[PDB]
Amino acid sequence: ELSYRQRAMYQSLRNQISIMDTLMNLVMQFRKVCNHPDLFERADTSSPFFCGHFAETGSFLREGTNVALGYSTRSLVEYRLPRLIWCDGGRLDKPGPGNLVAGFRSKYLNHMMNIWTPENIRSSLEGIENFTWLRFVDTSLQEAYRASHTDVFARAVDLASKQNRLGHMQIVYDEPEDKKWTPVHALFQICERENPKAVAEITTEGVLRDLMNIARVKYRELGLCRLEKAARPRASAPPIEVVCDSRSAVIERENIMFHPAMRKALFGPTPSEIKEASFGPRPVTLYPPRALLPAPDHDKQRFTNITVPSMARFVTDSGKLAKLDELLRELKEGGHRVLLYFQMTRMIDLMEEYLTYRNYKY
Amino acid sequence: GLNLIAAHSHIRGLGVDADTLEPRPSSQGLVGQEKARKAAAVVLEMIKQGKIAGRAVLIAGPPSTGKTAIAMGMAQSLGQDVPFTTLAASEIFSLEMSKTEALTQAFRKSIGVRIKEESEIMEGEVVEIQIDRSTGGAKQGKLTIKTTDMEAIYDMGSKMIDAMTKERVMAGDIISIDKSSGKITKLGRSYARSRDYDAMGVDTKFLQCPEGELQKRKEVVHTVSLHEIDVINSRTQGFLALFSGDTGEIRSEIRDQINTKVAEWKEEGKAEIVPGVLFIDEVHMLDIECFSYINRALESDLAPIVIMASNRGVSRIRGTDYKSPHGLPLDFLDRVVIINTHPYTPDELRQILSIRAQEEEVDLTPDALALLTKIGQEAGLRYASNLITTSQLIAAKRRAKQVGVEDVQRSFKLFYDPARSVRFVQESEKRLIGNDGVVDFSY
Amino acid sequence: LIAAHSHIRGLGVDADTLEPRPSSQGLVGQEKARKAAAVVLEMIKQGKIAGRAVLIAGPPSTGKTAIAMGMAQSLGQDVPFTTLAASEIFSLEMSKTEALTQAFRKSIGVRIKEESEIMEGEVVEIQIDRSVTGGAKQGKLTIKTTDMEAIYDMGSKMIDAMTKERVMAGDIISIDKSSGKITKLGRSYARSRDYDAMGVDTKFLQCPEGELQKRKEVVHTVSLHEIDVINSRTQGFLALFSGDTGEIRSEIRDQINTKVAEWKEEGKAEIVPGVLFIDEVHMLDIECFSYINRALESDLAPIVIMASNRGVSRIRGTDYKSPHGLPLDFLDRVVIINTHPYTPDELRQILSIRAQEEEVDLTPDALALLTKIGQEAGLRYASNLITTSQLIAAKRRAKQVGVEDVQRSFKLFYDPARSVRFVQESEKRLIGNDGVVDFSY
Amino acid sequence: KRPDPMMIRWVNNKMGSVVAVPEELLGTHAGVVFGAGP
Amino acid sequence: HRTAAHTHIKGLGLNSSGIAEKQAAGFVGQCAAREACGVVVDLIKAHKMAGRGVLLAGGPGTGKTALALAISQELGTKIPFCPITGSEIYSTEVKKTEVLMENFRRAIGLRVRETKDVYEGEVTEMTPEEAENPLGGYGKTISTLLIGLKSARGQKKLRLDPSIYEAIQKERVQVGDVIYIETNTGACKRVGRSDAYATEFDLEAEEYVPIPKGEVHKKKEIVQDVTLHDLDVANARPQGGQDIISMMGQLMKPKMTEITDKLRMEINKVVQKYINQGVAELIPGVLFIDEAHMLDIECFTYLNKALESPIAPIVVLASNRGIATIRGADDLKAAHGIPPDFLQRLLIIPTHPYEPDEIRRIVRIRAQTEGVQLTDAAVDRVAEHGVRISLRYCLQLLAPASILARVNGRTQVDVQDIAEAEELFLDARRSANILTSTGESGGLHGFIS
Amino acid sequence: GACKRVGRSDAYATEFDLEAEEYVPIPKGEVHKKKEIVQDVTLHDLDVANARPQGGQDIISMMGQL
Amino acid sequence: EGEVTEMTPEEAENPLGGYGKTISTLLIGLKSARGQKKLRLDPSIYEAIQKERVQVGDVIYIETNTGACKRVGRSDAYATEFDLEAEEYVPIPKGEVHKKKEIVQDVTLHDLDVANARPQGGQDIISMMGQL
Ligand SMILES: Nc1ncnc2c1ncn2[C@@H]1O[C@H](COP(=O)(O)OP(=O)(O)O)[C@@H](O)[C@H]1O
Ligand SMILES: Nc1ncnc2c1ncn2[C@@H]1O[C@H](COP(=O)(O)OP(=O)(O)O)[C@@H](O)[C@H]1O
Ligand SMILES: Nc1ncnc2c1ncn2[C@@H]1O[C@H](COP(=O)(O)OP(=O)(O)O)[C@@H](O)[C@H]1O
Repeated sequence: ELSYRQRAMYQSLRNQISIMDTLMNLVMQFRKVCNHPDLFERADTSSPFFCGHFAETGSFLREGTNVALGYSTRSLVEYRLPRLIWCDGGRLDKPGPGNLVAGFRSKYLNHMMNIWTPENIRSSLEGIENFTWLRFVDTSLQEAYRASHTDVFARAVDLASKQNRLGHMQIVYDEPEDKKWTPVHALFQICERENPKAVAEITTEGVLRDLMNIARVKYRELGLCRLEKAARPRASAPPIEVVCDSRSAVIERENIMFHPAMRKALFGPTPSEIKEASFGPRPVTLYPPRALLPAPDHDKQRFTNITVPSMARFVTDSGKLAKLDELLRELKEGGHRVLLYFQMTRMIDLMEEYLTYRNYKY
Repeated sequence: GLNLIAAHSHIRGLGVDADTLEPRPSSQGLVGQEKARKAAAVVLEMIKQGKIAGRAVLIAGPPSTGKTAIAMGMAQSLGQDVPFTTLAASEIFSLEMSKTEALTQAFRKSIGVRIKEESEIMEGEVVEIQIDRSTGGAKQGKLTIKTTDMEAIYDMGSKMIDAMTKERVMAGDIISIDKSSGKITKLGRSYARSRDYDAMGVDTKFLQCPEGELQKRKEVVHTVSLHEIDVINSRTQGFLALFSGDTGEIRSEIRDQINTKVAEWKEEGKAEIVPGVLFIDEVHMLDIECFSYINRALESDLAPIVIMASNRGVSRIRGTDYKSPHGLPLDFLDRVVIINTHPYTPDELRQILSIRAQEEEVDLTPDALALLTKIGQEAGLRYASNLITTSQLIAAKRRAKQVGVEDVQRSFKLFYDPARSVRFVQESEKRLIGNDGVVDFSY
Repeated sequence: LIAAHSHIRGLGVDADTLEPRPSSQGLVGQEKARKAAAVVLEMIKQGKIAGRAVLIAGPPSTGKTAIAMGMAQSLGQDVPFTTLAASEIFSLEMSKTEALTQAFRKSIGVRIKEESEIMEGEVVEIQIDRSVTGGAKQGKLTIKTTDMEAIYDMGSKMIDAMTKERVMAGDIISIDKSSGKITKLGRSYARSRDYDAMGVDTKFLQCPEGELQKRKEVVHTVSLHEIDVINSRTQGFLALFSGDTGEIRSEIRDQINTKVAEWKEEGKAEIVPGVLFIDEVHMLDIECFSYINRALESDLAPIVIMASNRGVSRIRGTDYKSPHGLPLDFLDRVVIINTHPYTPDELRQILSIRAQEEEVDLTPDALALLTKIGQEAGLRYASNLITTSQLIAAKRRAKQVGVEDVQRSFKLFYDPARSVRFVQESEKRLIGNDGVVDFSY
Repeated sequence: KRPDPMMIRWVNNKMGSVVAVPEELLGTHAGVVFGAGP
Repeated sequence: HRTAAHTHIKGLGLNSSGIAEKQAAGFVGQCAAREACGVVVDLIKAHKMAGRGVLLAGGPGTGKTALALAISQELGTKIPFCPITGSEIYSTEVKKTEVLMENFRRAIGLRVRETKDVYEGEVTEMTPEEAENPLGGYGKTISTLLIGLKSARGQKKLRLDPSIYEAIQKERVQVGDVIYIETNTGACKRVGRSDAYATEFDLEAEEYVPIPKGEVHKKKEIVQDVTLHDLDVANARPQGGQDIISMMGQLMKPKMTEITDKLRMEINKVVQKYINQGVAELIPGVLFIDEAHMLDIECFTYLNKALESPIAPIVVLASNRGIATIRGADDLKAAHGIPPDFLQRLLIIPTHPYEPDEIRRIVRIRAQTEGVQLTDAAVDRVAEHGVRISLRYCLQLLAPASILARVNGRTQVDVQDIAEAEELFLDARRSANILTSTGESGGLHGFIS
Repeated sequence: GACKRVGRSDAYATEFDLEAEEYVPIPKGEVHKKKEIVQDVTLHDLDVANARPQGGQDIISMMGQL
Repeated sequence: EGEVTEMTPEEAENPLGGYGKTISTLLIGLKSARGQKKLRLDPSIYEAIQKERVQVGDVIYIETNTGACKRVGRSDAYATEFDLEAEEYVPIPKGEVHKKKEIVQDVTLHDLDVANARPQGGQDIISMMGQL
């Protein structure tokens, strides 16, 4: 019986009969799909529909051996703004001629009249005044000022450069005579200084450690990290872009949409930095200490929707081949390794690929 | 093309004499409603002159009397030169933002800022590019480009070499360059080089070489609504929210800054203001909190004209437990003028059915048109227009060339009109689920 | 621990004739309902029928949950048995419809078969190269059986696992090359003494034998809901456990339904239909019922078992009353199984079963009195007095629960009827439906 | 053959464990722990 | 294999003349409704009219849902059939009129030819080159990667853009891997190790794959089926580029958003260009709103705008209600539970209750479909319940009775097995009598009211 | 402390024949200008500015959602 | 546990070819308030010492289930080494130098729910944005 892939092809062929009730070529390609659907249209590495502009190659012969692959991917939705709006002060936050408000307001609201600047905090640092708690939350006036002004991504990178030392104190400062010692400048950091997690990392039988890992252990045990993706998005697009005929707009596109510091954080140190960090006479810290991009949940699909055909599908995509595989895996007890005959030459080549997948000798 | 035949596709305009605003008995797809079409013509004059801010007009009439038709006529007679915003009142009930936010945004979409900017643009067929990469690339390069009238070589700066290599420019490509910013758009491929394009499949189209000057000062006219400026200024890529729609409740101090900035641009002559129109269909679906907002949003120099349509009689205002004409509170109806649309006479029904039959591809015998006109009087204009499509499909299945009375009669038998369907539920009352939830499944 | 239905260990029916035994597997009486339930197990186990909604109806107690819980015990581990309380469908994360869709799809299993290779051997050598100040890692593992030795390259992921596991020479380890899990099993010889902090001593093992590699078939069962979650995301598969899944788009589920059919025809997957048990279904509202009407019509619908206590009762989100609290166009799709109140000879048997499960030794007189209390006050109340009387008897160091201990329990703890009387006899001192109360003596 | 200038090697066997350090890393900060800093 | 309520419905069972055969394609009767549903099928296949509505009006169990499923089979798998209940419109994430538009645009299909322009090969060499950023604060950055790709037929060295190198970093590529680089997206896929390195002695289950045949550089032609909703969504929450927004968009929780009409009108223009280029064809389809009485006055008001759209699908509504209160409009009652205003837009196909002999014939079709054998006495007995109680009820007995029969070893269902099924499995009305009779008394054994 | 690149001076406009660059005339006025500006804010502007990083400080805001 | 009194490599008796040094043991002296001990550690602990930047006089612990170490801080015995240093100084551990004891952990099952549904320790950008 035909596989579902064969069945779909065979159906699309009998749709042609609606014109005709070329039949010789039709019956010949009916014979092809009944041999294997890869004789008709071979399965290949595939991806969602891409809804975007790109620069395609016009000539293969003139391309040569050395070529630069620029990043041409661009949205077809193409939002066009005059530079009066997008560049020349129609954006309120960006200072310039014809935006005299923005430069003033930037300085005064973020520095002068900003409660988080160290000169302002230091006036309120005492008594029942509003920054009185700062003495005990394990952060400096400089760090308080940084956390108020950097965004949650930038703060998260800075948080990579930190150590769970209050959790280590729980391991060490343990006896009654240690009196649960805590740095007084970290006094209010209560839940960090005491929680079960740090202790469970250290015990010789990881009972409380395992109990906290159940969800991720179960996930991997089910093989859901390795199972084939049963669905994907049918279309995919790059972000919409402003089209504005200014050089500043082009510069700004690179600064935001291809943001260097975010990218550097995600992908980590460069090879020269690893050398300079490693051969120096003294240690040196790196902007991110490591690549901060997460590990992908799917071990094979990772961060892309590209899918690659497999030999498992190849066998099952022809009903004959699936049936033949079942009987060959017992005729192996008799031999007859090449007692096979074909009406089509390319079918013999496909059978070499199948046999080599089975590692069956000719 | 993509645009299929919809209910209103036959409406091309208002059908009104531009000199006197006298409506013609039929033109541009509108039949009858002459007093209503005259009033809608007076409103277009107000919209196009821009002088008056925040008038609200209500189109009041029974169902299927051309209230939307007249609204489509106005949109078509303003054309693309004016912001026209079409709001179903059901849309204001966002979960992303409050109702009044959604009403502010709708008002702000309906005022345009018109801005004129020149660019030099260079357009022609590429005769040649050479690039020397040494080996880091982009060290130097030369572009030869032509029109039918001129040819030139350009020495290229290194970032133009990056633009060229990014867009894979090759000999024969017809390109345009916005040289104020250096984006390349590949307008096409020259036919004269078709053999060079060995990788392009046979479906590939080819252009003729461009013509005239290689460089032109093209002038572009942009219209951007006040809402777009607001959303741009809301976050680092706020303009993306004009598409994904996840604008929060944009803070009102942002809008007030923008209102000041735009008045500055008007006095400097850097920009022009283009007041549009907001159309609110089924305005009776707004609630009492919306109406009290709209009251005061109208009283502003940056208010569009608003146009509203209602089918409702004396009906309960939403968000309250009392009834008012059109379903709208009298506090609001005080600031509104009403245009009323009447039912059609049979000769108007005949014409509307004819126009609908010519917009669709339907050859209709005179007796079928007479029969459909009788059905229109008795079942309503919408039902008869729906029967046109049906009868065509029935005629086609029996291979007939014209829709005959025979085909209309199949349609009338197969598809019930509203009144026949009401009788059906009354006779089938025990078998249908009543308002008490009771039903009997037995024979 | 002992719970309300811990004694229920099956449905108590003859597997051949489906005849309910009067007592079996902890179930007593209800024979018509238990026979009807035994037939529904056949529909489930055969799997051919999709989307049959069965309503267990009856007054409170009478074992509607007990029968449904007996079925779960009869299906065993492989079949899904999703239990919903209808109150779980109301959510702030997702619509009721989405909450129902997820629960329906939780009830369909997908039994994937995969083949894996595991290594096992004695580690003879381990070598790891580490970059200074960087992530770059490489290494080689020399591993042995009594009959093979080979040197395997290790990637960075292996080196992380190897050091997490503290793999050392002489350890017996196994490695599943598919999952990449490493497990230690013991040591071929003592832990070497020269180094300190070398960790806890392991089991001894003799060296593994035969080939290093072997192939092993492994079977995993996942619901269609798990597949939905995994495929609606690039990242965040923690949502499978955390909730937080959002309203998964329907075009994703369309794709999954096709692929699962394709996986079935290929022999990659076996679909295993189970049941959704909705308890107290009268808590659903009119929109939920309108969704369920058509969710049942899919060929991927599970069999849906429902329970209701309600008489003619108001439908939620609705002005009007209906039997069971369920709407009639919903009940048209539903067969009803009726449970009945118990005979005193049945109560005596049920209470005896509860006493055995709770390990309580009733005297025959205590059982007689508890049976009489069971008629007057209900089976649940009399079952609560079993545990209480056990405690009271123990405090006086009695060997067995006597009538005196049951009488004292009855004295201490009010029957749901006596409490209603107590409420009536103090209407002024309890707070009324209009909030008035008097605190003065 | 010469080892990778940047990689320190740990190796463990029946005799126990050793670490070996490239001479390119002695005289760096990485050498200090091995008693061979700048 | 699994049998559901509608597994016997295979089509409308019409002649080429468009007349219903009295029993065909799984149907019995409904002939006038099947003929009207035939004309709806032909309206859809004509793909010329936008925004026409159809109401299937008729009591519960009269085959309204069967007919809609038959339309879907007459149309076949090329055309979008988008079935929903009115209960699905009430998203917590987005406004109810948003899920109306999403489902309207799922009902419009597009077939498009796509050129994948791609590079393939075994990675022979790979070498980064760096920028010395002086004062960015993020340190150095890689300025390009040079990579050597080898296929069976030829070889290239590619100087990749940094954003394409980031794609290779995400894909964990190493020398000797076989990779795929789609220049459309700039995405990279690692296909495997080259078969030249095929060895057992690696702990990880590597994909050893043969060297790519043909040239390193290829163009692939692929025909894709998408809906307008897939394009809308792709462009609302972009994930296809190698920019930072696309990258982080793959890490954040999936989330529906109230896609604006600006995006929809922009995507119409995009699709119109694919049509004018000849790479696409429009396949407008049908949205089936089952349980349409569960919509509300805001939904119906929105359909009056939405159905005016010049690319709106065909909308089929089913309702089972007589004169009923419109939801969200508690003062307004109308036939079908549909506002009078919106009812004027629809063509109403009434469906009618079955005769005793039609019910008997449905029992046989359904028995054949579930694969169960009945005696004629059995078929008559079941048909009696279809007349006396309900069609749905009598069809539910076939599966129980087959098991009860098999339990006695008889392979054919006879009257004794239906007689037992009647008593094990009550209908709604026998159960409602138990409620009312017992409800004479309260106390312990009353039903809770 | 604000600054803006207006463009490249068009005295350099013929460095190349094509470059992706925006050539502008040299400013014809005085190179230094002193202006009295009366600036208005509100207490709410101060609230907003102190509650959260604003504008170009908060680039990740471009992702929307949370 | 202790302050690190000493760190001292031992060369191996069979050094590897082509390598400048081969280390067979890494001795660490640990001092607590109650004793002094020479830990003859496995050489692989060099990794933690470099990454944790362990100095003589820093307070550390070494856990036997991993063999790694963690730095608690610099001992306050050195708080006068400089007029200004960016160190928090921490007391010397007041336990034994070797702490082996049973520990009793009390958790609710809700704590296990949250510890699984909201894992706390994640090193990636999304975890770190999460916890902020
Ligand atoms: N005067 C008219 N001329 C031409 N077409 C009309 C006229 N009035 C109504 N129609 C058409 O008849 C249908 C019903 O009128 P419409 O304006 O949609 O109803 P309503 O007034 O309820 O909004 C529409 O397709 C509309 O285009
Ligand atoms: N027939 C029975 N056999 C055994 N135990 C029963 C039976 N009926 C009820 N029980 C037990 O008595 C208690 C009440 O029954 P339950 O099933 O909870 O009633 P409901 O129908 O209200 O859910 C449960 O602990 C249950 O185990
Ligand atoms: N004419 C018919 N021929 C065969 N089966 C039918 C027919 N009409 C209805 N059915 C079947 O009877 C059941 C009830 O029909 P259904 O379409 O669900 O009613 P409703 O109008 O409530 O949707 C379904 O199983 C359906 O397949």
